[PDB]
This record gives sequence, structure tokens and C-alpha cells, in this order.
Amino acid sequence: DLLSCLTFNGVRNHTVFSADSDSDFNRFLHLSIQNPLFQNSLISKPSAIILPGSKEELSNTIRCIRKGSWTIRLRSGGHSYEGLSYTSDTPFILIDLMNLNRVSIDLESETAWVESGSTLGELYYAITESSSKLGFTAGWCPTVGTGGHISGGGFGMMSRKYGLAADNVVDAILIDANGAILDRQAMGEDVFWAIRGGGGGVWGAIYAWKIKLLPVPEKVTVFRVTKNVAIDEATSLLHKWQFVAEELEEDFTLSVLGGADEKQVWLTMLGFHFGLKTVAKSTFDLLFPELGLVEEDYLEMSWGESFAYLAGLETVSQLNNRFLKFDERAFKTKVDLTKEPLPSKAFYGLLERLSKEPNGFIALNGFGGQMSKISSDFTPFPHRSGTRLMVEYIVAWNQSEQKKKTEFLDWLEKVYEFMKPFVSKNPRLGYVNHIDLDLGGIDWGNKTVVNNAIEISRSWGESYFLSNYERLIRAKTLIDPNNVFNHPQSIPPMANFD
Ligand SMILES: *[C@@H]1O[C@H](CO)[C@@H](O[C@@H]2O[C@H](CO)[C@@H](O[C@@H]3O[C@H](CO)[C@@H](O)[C@H](O[C@H]4O[C@H](CO)[C@@H](O)[C@H](O)[C@@H]4O[C@H]4O[C@H](CO)[C@@H](O)[C@H](O)[C@@H]4O[C@H]4O[C@H](CO)[C@@H](O)[C@H](O)[C@@H]4O)[C@@H]3O)[C@H](O)[C@H]2NC(C)=O)[C@H](O)[C@H]1NC(C)=O
Ligand SMILES: *Cc1cc2c(c(*)c1C)N[C@]1(NC(=O)NC1=O)C(=O)N2C[C@H](O)[C@H](O)[C@H](O)COP(=O)(O)OP(=O)(O)OC[C@H]1O[C@@H](n2cnc3c(N)ncnc32)[C@H](O)[C@@H]1O
Ligand SMILES: *[C@@H]1O[C@H](CO)[C@@H](O)[C@H](O)[C@H]1NC(C)=O
Repeated sequence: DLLSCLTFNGVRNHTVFSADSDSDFNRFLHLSIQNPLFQNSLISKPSAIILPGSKEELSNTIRCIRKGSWTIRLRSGGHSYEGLSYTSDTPFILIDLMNLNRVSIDLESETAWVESGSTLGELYYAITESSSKLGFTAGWCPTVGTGGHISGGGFGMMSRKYGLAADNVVDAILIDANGAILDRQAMGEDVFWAIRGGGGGVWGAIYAWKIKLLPVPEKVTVFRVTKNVAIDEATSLLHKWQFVAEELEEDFTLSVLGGADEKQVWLTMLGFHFGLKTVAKSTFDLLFPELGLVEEDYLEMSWGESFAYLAGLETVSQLNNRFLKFDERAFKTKVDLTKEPLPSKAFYGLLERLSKEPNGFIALNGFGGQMSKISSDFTPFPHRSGTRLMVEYIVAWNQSEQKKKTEFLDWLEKVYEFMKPFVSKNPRLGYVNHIDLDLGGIDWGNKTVVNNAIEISRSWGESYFLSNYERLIRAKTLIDPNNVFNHPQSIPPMANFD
């Protein structure tokens, strides 16, 4: 009996299923559903939601759930593009980690222990409060949870300088399928490697991450400038952008958000420099004068301020608000990684397609810099040297546009097909933090599929992990041979014939 088990172990914060919009259950379920695509009444719902308040409670929660037949779901920030932290085709218990959001900074070692329910914003805020000369490399969305994000890699505006969040993890506490509480020494190097990018919801429950804090200057420079242009100019800008993104030294990042509506194209240029505005502007004046940036576009501020600003927040304080919703639209997104430069026609066609669907947008990031200096097998994220760009295609809509859902999905499908020739091939590469079920999924309830799970899974597995897929399967067998942590695209354990 689950409830008696939780009570016996003093895991007191839990609620059982109820449809009442008023119920604490429904409120907690919806609190961290960060893609409204998955909020409706016909979606699968948990039989109970448990909010463990310590590593011991998390351990005992897993143990209690194991006594029954339920599927475990872990949720940190709830940002799964495919809602995989709070949906399941089989009855399930949702372990919501929002109360495990403590950040402990050690300024003597310049490291931090970060409970896995902490959001990126909570982490950034904690760091800024402790020091004006330390930061951390992770994504730009402040409400993303560290649990999912670091488990999948974690790319952001400082990745060209410092790599992924997962590339800067030096220890972690993993709670395994039997509730065992394991640090790096206890879990071993294969498992410690797998958790640093091998995907959330696969290895066990991360309780906390120990991260290395990273130097930042007291003043950095950023800009966020939207150019309103026509398609010919936008194409010229994007085509040159891909090279500048690369010719820039690691102390600079220039990224782009873009979209259109008939004749009008908008390109939002996001810039970050590890340094002062005189140097930042001089560099873009020389390398990319076509951007037409002026002195007033460049803002000098602290690292903490810069991360709040790039996210469009009003204040650094807002980083610490995990429930602040800046964009409450349902969305679907796909992503590509490139190995060869994109021809101008690829950007032209992308822009033409965006002009026909104003609810669509693209997000463009260059790799290079430190991303090319990290070996493909340092952590499970393999897209290092030779990888040029990450290109994201997004379509998003509010509730008033819900009837157009299929139209938006059609547009996104067509955009991804259009880009096929220009982007990585054999296989077409992906990124596990941009999990995409279009690639397929495992029905763990189907014996025939399960027998063939490894090779069925190679489709998306090689896309996300390339040559690292094999070691991930070895690590999965080590830490979760009974496949307690599973989802449609989780790494399968090795075939066993005992
Ligand atoms: C399972 O987990 C969930 C998720 O964590 C739990 O739900 C959370 O429960 C929290 C309470 O335990 C609740 O926090 C509350 O959040 C509200 C905002 O919605 C916040 O205003 C509350 O903060 C007040 O109360 C706490 C003590 O509970 C104080 O520490 C705090 O200082 C606040 O009191 C002050 O402000 C109040 C007005 O807001 C005044 O009425 C009060 O007098 C006091 O004012 C004095 O101090 C002020 C500051 O110096 C000063 O300005 C003033 O003049 C006075 O001197 C409270 O923290 C969360 O909202 C809730 N989270 C969610 C998602 O629902 C849940 O309880 C758990 N369930 C179980 C079974 O354990
Ligand atoms: C919603 C959103 C997502 C992203 C971005 C912004 C916004 C608003 N921006 C990103 N773009 C970038 O270039 N960099 C960004 O950060 C982006 O990539 N992005 C997607 C997120 O990074 C990922 O979706 C990330 O995995 C989400 O993390 P989180 O909020 O924790 O997501 P969850 O749905 O709770 O979990 C994801 C998977 O991981 C498992 N999991 C959660 N917590 C776990 C712990 N503690 N241990 C083990 N596994 C855990 C979940 O079960 C789920 O499978
Ligand atoms: C199991 O999977 C196989 C392969 O996808 C499929 O042919 C079959 O219909 C499935 N069986 C069940 C019980 O759904």
C-alpha cells in the first residue's frame, strides 16, 4: 500500500488523483506543465503526486512505488518538449521535485551542490548573490529545471566559452531503482558519464548535481536587437551570420531568433561578450557592420543581470521565480545540427516559409569555440568538433488558436522536410534535450518490441548520441538492469538471455 508506505517513511507531501480544478492534486499537476500542448483532460494523469523534501524522502519514495506496479515519472522543471515528465501510457506516480530546490555554494572550492528541482534561474540567482565573478553555463530559459536540463547536456549563451552544463559537473548524487543513494565514487565512472547528458528519466533520480562554478568578469556586455527587414536583407544577414558565429573568438556569442509575416521579416540578434562594451562593439563593427548596431544597443552589466536580460526578464530577482510564466503557449519544435555551411537558398526558403506562418519562428546558434575542443566522448553529447550550427524550428500558439493545431504541425513538418538536404545526414542528428517523438518510441508493454528495443531505439539513439550510444547501453545495464526508469525514448538495458 503506497500511502501507508509513504506515511511510514515520513514522506508527507503527497496527493492522490482528483479532477477538481480546485484540488491540490490538479493544482500541483498543472503548476509545472510547461508545454500547454499536454494540459488537456484527455491526456494521461498520475494516480498520485509526491513531493519529496529530502534525499532520504526521494529514496523512500522510489522504494515505496516499487512495491506496487506503477511506472515512475520524475519532474523537475516540467519543460520536456514532449511532456515526458508528467505523462505515461501506463498508470504512474509523479515524483515532483520542486521542493528539492536548494543551492549550496562553496566559495572556497568555487563549486555548488544543486538539488535537482532547482531551476536554471534559481541557480543563476544563487550564484549572483554569492559572487560578482562567478557564473555557470546552462540554458537561457530561467524556469527550466536542472534535473532534466543537466541530465540532457544543457546548452546556452556561454557554451562557446565553457561547453554544456553537463560538461562542468564534477559529482552528483543518483538515487537508483532500489533507492540506493550513490555519489560519483559509489556509482562508478560509466554511470557518472551516462548521467552527464545521457538523458533524464533513464538512470535513476538525480537528487543533486555538484557543478564547477566558472569565472566571469564583473562586467559583461549584451545586446538584444530586433531588425525589421525584407527577405533579401534577412537572407544576406543570416547567411553571413553563420560564418561570423564561427569566426568569433570564444569570448563572444551571437545568436538569432527569427520569424516573418508576409513581406515583413524580424530577426532578433542576441549578443554576449565576456568583456566590456568598447571591445564588444569594435568586434561587431569590424566583423558584422551589416547588423547596424549602435552604441546604445550595447549594455554593460553583471553576469547575473546579463542572463536575466537575455531572457527578457525585468530584474535579476525574477530569475528566482520558478513560477513566472513569460510565454504560456502550447508549442512543437524540431531541431537540426549542421556539419556543412548552409547555402543562402536554405535561409531564403526558411524565411519564405516563416512568412507564411507567423506563429512559427527559428532559433539559430553557432557551436565552435570550446564546443570544438571537447572530445565527442567526454560526455554523452557527441556533437563537438565539426558541428557548425544548431537550428531550431518552433511553432507556438495560444488557446484561442487551438483549432489551428494541425495546421501548425503541418507547417513544422514541411519546414523540417525542406531542410533535410542541407543539414546533418546519415544519421540526421538530434539533441536529447530536444527530445522528439516523431522519431518513434518504445512500447515497453509490447514483448516483441522490448526484445528488439536496442535496435529499434538506434534510430533516435544514434541521432542523439552517435558513437556514444553503446556505452550508454552498457551504463544502463549497470545502474538499471530492470528498466525501472523508462519512457518512449529511454536507453534500453542490454538484451539478457538468462
Ligand atoms: C507540499 O509542498 C508544497 C510546495 O512547496 C507546499 O505548498 C507551499 O506551501 C507554502 C507554505 O508552507 C506556501 O508558501 C507561502 O507562499 C505565499 C505566496 O503564495 C507566501 O506569501 C507565504 O509567505 C508568508 O508565510 C511564511 C510562513 O508560512 C513566512 O515565512 C513569510 O515571511 C510570509 O509571511 C509574511 O508575509 C505574509 C503576507 O504575504 C504576512 O501575512 C505575514 O505576517 C508575514 O509578514 C511578516 O514578515 C514580512 C516579511 O519580512 C513583513 O513584510 C511583514 O510586515 C510581517 O512582518 C508562504 O511562504 C507556498 O505558496 C506553497 N506552494 C505552492 C506551489 O502551493 C505545501 O504546503 C506542501 N504540503 C504539505 C502537506 O506539506
Ligand atoms: C520549456 C523550455 C525548454 C527549453 C528552453 C526554454 C524553455 C522555456 N530553452 C533551451 N534552449 C536552449 O538552447 N537551451 C535551453 O535551455 C532548451 O533546451 N529547452 C528544453 C530543456 O532544456 C529540456 O526540455 C530539459 O530537459 C528540461 O528540463 P526540466 O525542466 O527539468 O524538464 P522535465 O520535463 O522535468 O524533465 C525532463 C526529463 O528529465 C527527467 N528528469 C527530470 N528531473 C530528473 C531528475 N532529477 N533525475 C533524473 N531525471 C529527471 C524527466 O523525467 C524527463 O524525462
Ligand atoms: C507489438 O509490436 C509489434 C511490432 O510493432 C506489433 O506488430 C504488434 O501489433 C504489437 N503487439 C501488441 C500486443 O500491441
